[PDB]
Amino acid sequence: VFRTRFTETFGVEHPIMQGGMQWVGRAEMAAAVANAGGLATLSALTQPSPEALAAEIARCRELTDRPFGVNLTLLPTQKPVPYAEYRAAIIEAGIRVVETAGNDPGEHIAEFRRHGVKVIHKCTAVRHALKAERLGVDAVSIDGFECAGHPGEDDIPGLVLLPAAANRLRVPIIASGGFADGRGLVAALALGADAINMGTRFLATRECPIHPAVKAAIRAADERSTDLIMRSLRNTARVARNAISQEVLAIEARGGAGYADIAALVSGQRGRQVYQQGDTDLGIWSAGMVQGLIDDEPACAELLRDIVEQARQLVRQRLEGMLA
Ligand SMILES: Cc1cc2nc3c(=O)[nH]c(=O)nc-3n(C[C@H](O)[C@H](O)[C@H](O)COP(=O)(O)O)c2cc1C
Repeated sequence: VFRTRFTETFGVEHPIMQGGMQWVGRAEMAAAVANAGGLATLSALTQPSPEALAAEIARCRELTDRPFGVNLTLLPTQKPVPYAEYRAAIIEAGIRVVETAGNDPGEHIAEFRRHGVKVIHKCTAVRHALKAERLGVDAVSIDGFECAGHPGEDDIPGLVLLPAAANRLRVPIIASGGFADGRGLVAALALGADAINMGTRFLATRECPIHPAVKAAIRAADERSTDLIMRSLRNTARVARNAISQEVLAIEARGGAGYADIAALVSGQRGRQVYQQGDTDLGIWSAGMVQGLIDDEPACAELLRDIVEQARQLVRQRLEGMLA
């Protein structure tokens, strides 16, 4: 339906991407998005070891014959993280595209390029995207203030950040954060982007391998139900509002709050159970404010189909109509 710099550069049918999703980005999710015509990703760090990632990549290929990428998120944890070995695993497996995210991606980006692996780098500010462009990325994913996950500390929504980035970048641009339907796609394209990336919208799909109660919570939540935790630590993260996030905010509000004071609460182990058990209060889990626009649970195939079909109709019906 839509042909853009994104679809041509990455060889996918639709200008829609399913980026990094810790715990969630498993074979089932990626295959579904890949089979749906979009650019999918397996979460590298969701797999406990490089070897596990190799096994997951093979498992995903059993569910889809279409190409898919891998997300390599650069966690700030000072704990043993064999990124190099993970990269090696991703490369050896023949992955053609990788989505990097986090701080100082230089080292990894360069390596992937040396082996013919295209790199999409997700960043939260124009200055970061430029630095990445100078590093040689194939595309930049501009993540706005609306996004689930880490939006950085500038607090600039996509409506402004996107055109500000388009004003300076040359490589393809992927709008990320706050998108869920065709209206968002057109808006993103009009603002200078060539595709949209979504996370929360994919949680609310049939194939997303998470407990049904989590999918139900996204559907019930309005746009005002997310919290920004760890702002006082300059490690801001937008997560689903729950007893846990509210607690960490109370701790930060008290003053003199260190990571060790909340570590147990923001535990990834504790957060991974939300998805497997369905206990939305067990721990911290990522969700964007765009949840307020979501209230259904389609199969990925129809979702992507409907988004581009909705977008096309907005152009030829609504927009062209106003010009007629
Ligand atoms: C459950 C969940 C887990 C996520 N995990 C990661 C991750 O590990 N690394 C990363 O770079 N982004 C991660 N993200 C962010 C998404 O890739 C994307 O940038 C963001 O969801 C866009 O905002 P949206 O939720 O409004 O679509 C996650 C998002 C969700 C909803």
